[PDB]
Amino acid sequence: MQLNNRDLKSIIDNEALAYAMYTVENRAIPNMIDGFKPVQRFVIARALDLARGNKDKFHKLASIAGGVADLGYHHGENSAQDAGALMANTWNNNFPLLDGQGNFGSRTVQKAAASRYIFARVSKNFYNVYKDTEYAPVHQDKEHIPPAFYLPIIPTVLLNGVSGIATGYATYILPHSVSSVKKAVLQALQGKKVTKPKVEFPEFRGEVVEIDGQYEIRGTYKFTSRTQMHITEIPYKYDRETYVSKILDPLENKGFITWDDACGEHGFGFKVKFRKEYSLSDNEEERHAKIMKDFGLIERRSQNITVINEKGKLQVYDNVVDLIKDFVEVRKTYVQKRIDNKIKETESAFRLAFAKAHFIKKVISGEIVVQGKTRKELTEELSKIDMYSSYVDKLVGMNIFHMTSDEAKKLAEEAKAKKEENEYWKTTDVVTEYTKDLEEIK
Amino acid sequence: MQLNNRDLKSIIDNEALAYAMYTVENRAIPNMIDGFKPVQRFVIARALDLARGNKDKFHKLASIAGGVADLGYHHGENSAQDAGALMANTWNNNFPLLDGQGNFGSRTVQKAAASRYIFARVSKNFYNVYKDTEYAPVHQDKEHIPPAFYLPIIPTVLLNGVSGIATGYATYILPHSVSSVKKAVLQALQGKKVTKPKVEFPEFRGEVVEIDGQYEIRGTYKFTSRTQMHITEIPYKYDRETYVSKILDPLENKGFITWDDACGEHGFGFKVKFRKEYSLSDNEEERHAKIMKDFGLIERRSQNITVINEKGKLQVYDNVVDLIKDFVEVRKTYVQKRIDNKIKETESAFRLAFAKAHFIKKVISGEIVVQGKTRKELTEELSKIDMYSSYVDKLVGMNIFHMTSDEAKKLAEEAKAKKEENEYWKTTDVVTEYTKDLEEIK
Amino acid sequence: KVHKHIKANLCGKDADTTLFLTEGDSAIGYLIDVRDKELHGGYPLRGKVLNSWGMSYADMLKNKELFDICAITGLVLGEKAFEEKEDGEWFTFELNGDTIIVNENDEVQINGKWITVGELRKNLMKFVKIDSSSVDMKKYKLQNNVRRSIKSSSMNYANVAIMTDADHDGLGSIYPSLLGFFSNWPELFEQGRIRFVKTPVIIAQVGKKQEWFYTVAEYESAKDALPKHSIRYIKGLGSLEKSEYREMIQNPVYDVVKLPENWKELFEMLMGDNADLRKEWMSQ
Amino acid sequence: KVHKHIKANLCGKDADTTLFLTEGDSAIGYLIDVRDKELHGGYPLRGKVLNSWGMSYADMLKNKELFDICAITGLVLGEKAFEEKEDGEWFTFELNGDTIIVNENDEVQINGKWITVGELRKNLMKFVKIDSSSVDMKKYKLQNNVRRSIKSSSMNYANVAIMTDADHDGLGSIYPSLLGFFSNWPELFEQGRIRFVKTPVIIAQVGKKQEWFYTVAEYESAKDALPKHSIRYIKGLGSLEKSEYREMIQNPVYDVVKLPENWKELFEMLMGDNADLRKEWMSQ
DNA sequence: TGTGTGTATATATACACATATATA
DNA sequence: ATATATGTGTATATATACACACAT
Ligand SMILES: [Mg+2]
Ligand SMILES: [Mg+2]
Ligand SMILES: [Mg+2]
Repeated sequence: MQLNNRDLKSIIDNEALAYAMYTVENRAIPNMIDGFKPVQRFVIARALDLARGNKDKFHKLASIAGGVADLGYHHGENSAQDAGALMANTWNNNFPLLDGQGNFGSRTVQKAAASRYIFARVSKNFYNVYKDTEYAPVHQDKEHIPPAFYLPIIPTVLLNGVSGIATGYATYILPHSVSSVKKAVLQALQGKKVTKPKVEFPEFRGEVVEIDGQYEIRGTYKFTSRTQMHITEIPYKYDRETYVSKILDPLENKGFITWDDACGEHGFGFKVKFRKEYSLSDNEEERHAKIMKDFGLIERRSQNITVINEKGKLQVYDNVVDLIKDFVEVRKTYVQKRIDNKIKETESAFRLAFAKAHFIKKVISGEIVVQGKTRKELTEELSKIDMYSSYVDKLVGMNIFHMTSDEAKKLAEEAKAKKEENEYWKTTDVVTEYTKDLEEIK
Repeated sequence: MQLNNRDLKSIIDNEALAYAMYTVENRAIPNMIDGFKPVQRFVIARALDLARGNKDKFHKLASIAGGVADLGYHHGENSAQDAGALMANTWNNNFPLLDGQGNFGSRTVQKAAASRYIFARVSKNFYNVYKDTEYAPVHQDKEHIPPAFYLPIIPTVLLNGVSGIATGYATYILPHSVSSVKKAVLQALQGKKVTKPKVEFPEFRGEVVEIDGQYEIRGTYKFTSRTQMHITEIPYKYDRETYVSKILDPLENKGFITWDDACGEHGFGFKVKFRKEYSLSDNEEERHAKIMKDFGLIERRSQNITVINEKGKLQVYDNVVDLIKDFVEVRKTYVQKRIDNKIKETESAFRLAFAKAHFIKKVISGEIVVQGKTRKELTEELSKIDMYSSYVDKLVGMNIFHMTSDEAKKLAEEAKAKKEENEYWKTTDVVTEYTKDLEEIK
Repeated sequence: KVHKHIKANLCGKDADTTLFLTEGDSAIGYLIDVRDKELHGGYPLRGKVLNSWGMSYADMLKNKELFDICAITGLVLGEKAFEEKEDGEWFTFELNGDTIIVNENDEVQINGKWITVGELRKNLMKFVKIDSSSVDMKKYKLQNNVRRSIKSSSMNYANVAIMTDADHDGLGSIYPSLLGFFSNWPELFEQGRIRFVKTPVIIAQVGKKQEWFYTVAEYESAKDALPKHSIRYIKGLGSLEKSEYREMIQNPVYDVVKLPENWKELFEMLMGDNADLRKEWMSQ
Repeated sequence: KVHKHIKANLCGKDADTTLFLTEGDSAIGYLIDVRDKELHGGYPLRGKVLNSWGMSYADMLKNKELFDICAITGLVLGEKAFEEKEDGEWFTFELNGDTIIVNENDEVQINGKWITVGELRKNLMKFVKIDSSSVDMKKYKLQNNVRRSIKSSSMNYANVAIMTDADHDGLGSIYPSLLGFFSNWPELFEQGRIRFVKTPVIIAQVGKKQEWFYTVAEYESAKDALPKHSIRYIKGLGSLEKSEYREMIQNPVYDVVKLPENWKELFEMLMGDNADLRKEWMSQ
């Protein structure tokens, strides 16, 4: 018994605040640079761990989850499964970061199969766009093995469309076409006026327009005759079930329309026959308005661009193009850090290779007689306190097929190649490297 | 469009027969030697795979059962999680093959926590009994990554107690004490009258009385002064919920008994007081019989020993001693297989070490010169001479630091001790090695 | 009007409609996009089907899946599923070099399509009128391509294609359990209306060619004959790609189930409450 | 008569009975083995608790684990949880060097135990009689170690100690929600009857000894101050603990909840329709 | 006649969070 | 002036098969 007195103000200010802010920074509000919520980041990190051995192998979605627990995801594996199932689709993602094998859901029915059937792997889009994985920032807590955020070439957050919800805050970003985002990023790189990205929903054949900052998503319908119509498209928010049970069951029950189903390969294709109980005024504008209103082919959504900046704090943007003019700037510094790290690594590798070649030449020339001496003193001997004394243990561990002349010149060739690579890395700029990495995205 | 007429007789004789044989062999009935249903051996194979690096590391039950489909499991991972939760505890396991931290249930609450919480790892009992994992049979299917069946030393199927139901057949084997199963295996090994083993239940403090095949597991009671009594142990069948709601609840709303709960850390403690409306009398025998019958303190279990033999076929035994004799006969051959494989491996390693010693002795002095050579000519020279060709990898696996001192003595000592080890493997027989291994179980 | 029913546009109409009975919601999602949109249905069951053998209809119509199968297809227990036309003049013709005896109101299965006797008569095909007393009924009932035309039906649909997974459970505990449930209407089997969609259990591709093995036993008989391959054992119907699903739906391999003379004892052996029959049957 | 309830032996009688509301069966499995069989109850909730601010006392009893709590603890909405003893003679004494003014029928919290005024008087403790008009009620109300004796009551358990998963969800989303629910009786947080059974969230095994961190915030204040710690993060309240459960139940660290003057404002800000107040709250 | 055991098949529920549309 | 849906999280829970021996 350790009875202590606690006040409600201290409980709310400490424990309730800790959860409420944790929900903001972890449960939702995807990172601006990453484009991932933490659960999706863990899922993709585990998928990369699995694909390390072979990137073309499909792994069970149950295998992608479950193992996320050791990486630092202490929030139950069902959420990880569900978040990994929402990333491997193509109807939901305009730029998927996981490839799938099985019934991952379609636009008609927006639910994936159970985790026991469908397989997932890291798609070619992730390898094409996401670079500098090894140079990603390290998370503050040691149990968070995945980095703070990956480093995509383009802001994947405005690519697939996020909808996060938190205590006090929420986010909603509409999908944008990959080509337009790439063009905007390139313009921001070169430092000119940047065109706003164009909203494009995946597997959607319709019209999306800008009206006073809103975004009206419209389907398409045509009249095959006086009384027959063909719903060629429906707004993106609708499934086959929540569209039928919301617009066509009430209309059929009221005895206004008689609808057939044609939701084939061409998305949704409902065919509607009108009765005399439905108004069919010959006015074109009025008829179009009535059809769009009763059939729910018009859906209005407004972006709530709330993200997490590079400093791990909530930030709210207003313009659609305001992540780009900041993501590009931070990614430039990160590419500069990559360049410096590569320069240091290449210099170290070239020095090691040159020292290796020099030691090989000295040992094949009889300067260092290996026979007739103990390993410890030989390490303490002329192999130490000399130009290659820093890599004495590495040289000592050399294998056999290097005294031979077959590889004696090969080591010198590799040292020269490393020096050339270091010279290349020194003779480069961050703008050129970033604009070269952008050409990979076709 | 194909319309092939199929007779129902063919359907039943092929699909239904395949399913029934699958349930009997590869789903429910346990292996005679291993004692595992083929979902428990998958879990143990995966746990061993996870235990390669850190033996003592605890893995989440969603990580063990997760990713067992790559080992060949063709079913849902929830069944694997449930199977791994049952064998990772101590309340019903007389020989725990999985060690776990967390709430794996107890005798009072016979239900482990949700798999998101409880961790598990292979226990020291598995490493103590399950030997020669690499010499275990290879399953016919290439996808079956685990062996056809692991190779224990004592019959595990009799220790923990296995109950399974399949199509047309079913099994029920009571738990048997390890101390007596080891004695029975020792008698079978030496060859003598095999004493029948004693049925011992885990964490059970009562009396198991066998009359003829039937078992008569009883409980305990103690009259405090004249009417208040302390039920110190209930049979192994009952939970705490389905003992209260089964006996103690349909005894209080009948004007018969009033009870209190005292299920302490030792076990069950249902302290009971009797009211006036009771058929109790002075006679001790009828008192005891009525108390044991009314409170269900006697449970009866009859073994139905159905196991899959070493050939993969169903086999029904009449007593446990027959199972022990057959198991020791099967394991005696695998001990000899271990002897032969160890003999071959040791001979090959001895030849490799001798070739390495000869190389070190003949290159340090300067007979086999590698200076001013290439890979092809050196390999051809070493292959043309005898006793070097079969292990040309020794040429390149020596490394530079092995062209020194303080290693030729070491390598020669290794080669010499390899001769002693081979002689050790060339003299021991099955009986003595088996007895020596059995002497390490306690 | 059940919840998870993918209604065909000619359900309650006289047409060659089909109802697909997958055993889960994960097996149905890709079916929506690949139906005929006119003659194709769909309803997900829930795992292992209740053992329908031996219970009264009152308890039979208590499980949700059996009740929904009854509601969808229109089959009601204890009453037949369709009446046949009255027997009339018998006509015999030679189809593909084989003598075939039919009535004037029969259906002929030609190239996967059922054609009326009147249509064949209108197709300038020779017909031989034969007295009813001089007609071999045994040979008439042995022709799988000949079936009588129905006067009237209530089965909303015209075909019930049991399309379950090809795992051992799917083919052993669920397929010949829906078979036992539908055995309550033997007319469905007599008319060749109960079919099983052959779903591959193993799609082993070699080089750039994909091979489909519909049973594990089929795979084990060709494991050592095919070249090097990567076996893709699909556990359930929801693990198939959209391309393979559409190919196997639009180019189906059905298995029209017909019952023998001793089907009752065969179903009692596998479903009845007597483990000795299963014991004897399995050890042979 | 709750199926999921672990009734205490002295529940409903006059003792220091305690309820131990968890948030799942997985967290209550070890309670029965380790709890005080005499005075310790338990009812596991079902995940997150319904937001119960501003709702009438007719939709509050629609959530299962808010009507069940009322059934167990015997509390009913809209009625006082108990009637206090009538005011009588007031007495003052020097307790541990502190002057404390009480009345002849209160209870004093000494060393984790509640002792009656009469018992203290019988224990050779000096008591000073003071006229009621000369007693400072403001001073008396501020004393957290003195509580009025209950004349009559229905609360089956005279303790509602809440214990939940120590993670963020169970500490900042379930604890304050249950606090807001129990605030419907703004007298439980007046005698120290609502407690929090503190539970480790992170366990370290530095050396051979075991060190407990109750909150992740506490852990991230000496993380770079411990030698060779290999933490075992605890998400389940009673599902990652084996013998730590017995230690933390038999030697519990309670935390009684005391409402400040403006508790309604705090509960509306944290649990209220206006989300702008929260945005103003987490921004500072 | 009837729960009851353990591996399989498949499915499903309440609760929170906010904010911008549709409806009332 | 309400209803609602979006996506991580909190927990649980459901129907069904199979057999054999207690327990009715
Ligand atoms: Mg399925
Ligand atoms: Mg818990
Ligand atoms: Mg919790």
